[PDB]
Amino acid sequence: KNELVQKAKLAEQAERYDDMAACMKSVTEQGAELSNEERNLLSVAYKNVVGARRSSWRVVSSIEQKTEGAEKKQQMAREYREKIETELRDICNDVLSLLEKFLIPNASQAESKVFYLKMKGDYYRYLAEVAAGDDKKGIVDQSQQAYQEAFEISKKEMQPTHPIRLGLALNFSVFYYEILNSPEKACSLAKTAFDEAIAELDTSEESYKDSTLIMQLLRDNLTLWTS
Amino acid sequence: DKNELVQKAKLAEQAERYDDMAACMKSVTEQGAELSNEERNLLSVAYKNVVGARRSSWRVVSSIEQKTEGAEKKQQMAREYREKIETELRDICNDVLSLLEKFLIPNASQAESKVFYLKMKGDYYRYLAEVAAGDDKKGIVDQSQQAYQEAFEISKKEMQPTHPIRLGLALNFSVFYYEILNSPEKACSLAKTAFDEAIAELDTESYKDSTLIMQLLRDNLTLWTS
Amino acid sequence: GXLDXLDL
Amino acid sequence: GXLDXLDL
Repeated sequence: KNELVQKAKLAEQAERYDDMAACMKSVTEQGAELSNEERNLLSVAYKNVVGARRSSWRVVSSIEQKTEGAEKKQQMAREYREKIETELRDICNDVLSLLEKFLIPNASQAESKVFYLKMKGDYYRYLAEVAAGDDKKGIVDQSQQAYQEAFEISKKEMQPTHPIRLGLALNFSVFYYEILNSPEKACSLAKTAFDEAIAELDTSEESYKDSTLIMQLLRDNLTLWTS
Repeated sequence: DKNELVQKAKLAEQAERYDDMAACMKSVTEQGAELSNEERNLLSVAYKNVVGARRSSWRVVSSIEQKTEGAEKKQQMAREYREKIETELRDICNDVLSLLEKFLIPNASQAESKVFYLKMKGDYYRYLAEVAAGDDKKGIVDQSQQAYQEAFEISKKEMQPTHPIRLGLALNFSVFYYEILNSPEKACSLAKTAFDEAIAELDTESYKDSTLIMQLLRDNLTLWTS
Repeated sequence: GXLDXLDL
Repeated sequence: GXLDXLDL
């Protein structure tokens, strides 16, 4: 039943996000529109699951450039960087599948759709990062596709304060920069969303801190790319 | 060889993949060599993080079981998951034990190292006790006692209290007496003993790296004072 | 989570 | 390396 959820909530509490995500990967596989609670749990789980590997790959990758003494460790560094890359892709695709298969086509709430699509973008963007060879150009535009579809839905049936829309914005704003390498497009979008989210200064309904927490990231991103 | 997995593990640390890191050190031990200081530490860092994760995972799940007990329809799934971790830790503990009891203490050439790996026995068996259910614990507790005491004989009147490995033993054996044997009186004894002797020592990374160990003893002594 | 559930 | 090596 929701025995898995319970396992997940424990796996979350246990920081055993690997299990957690598998639990929710199954809840998804159950073929139901996960409750915003469940939703959040699935994300939380996979957030750390993909996050673990990104932050792994990231350090290895940078150490790939900073090889022990000479460039002889390159072989090992790479070999292992690839060992991570393998895993990361599995997790990404796994998430991506869930999105293609269950999440996106099940999500009834417009807000939810944005979220999953953002995941799509997010997780596709996680591929681009690793996507050396000739794959990127396509995969980056496959991430873009996903982010844009999300943006379309966000700027439609989502108020400018909505943390998901802002969550999308930031996630998509970082995409244009880090991935597409087009600050011009990146900075604007970020501004746009944040700039648009400012007018709503809630003189008495808002999204409290969650929404504001993003603005700070947004502007803190904006100011980084500013330089 | 051994180095062919000393770089990889070093990178696994870098990449926070201690499960890999541990698995590299296992092979480095399986190489058949008295581990270096670099290579020993790594094994610890690796496995300490592996067990640590489980131990800290178990602690929170066990803690969650403090909502419904051995016989319930709400804290029955916790115990079953806690048991899954119990298993995981056991396997990881036994693995470290297999490495330690097979060729970790007998291969060790140095004297100061003997203490160390035995301190692991006193650590890793203690971990087992925490999770050791039923009546089996009793013996497993003795395992840690026989170990952490055995390492105390090699570290006692053998290395200066200044030694961080002798003091690290103090910490862990004390926390064994307190946390496992629940014998605070004896725990505080050992602690004072170590700390006291450690005061009458003089050392010019022993400056800080051996000072924090002491600071914990004092903290524990204080905790167990109240 | 704010950014944890949004993955930022 | 110094605290985690010796496990507290």
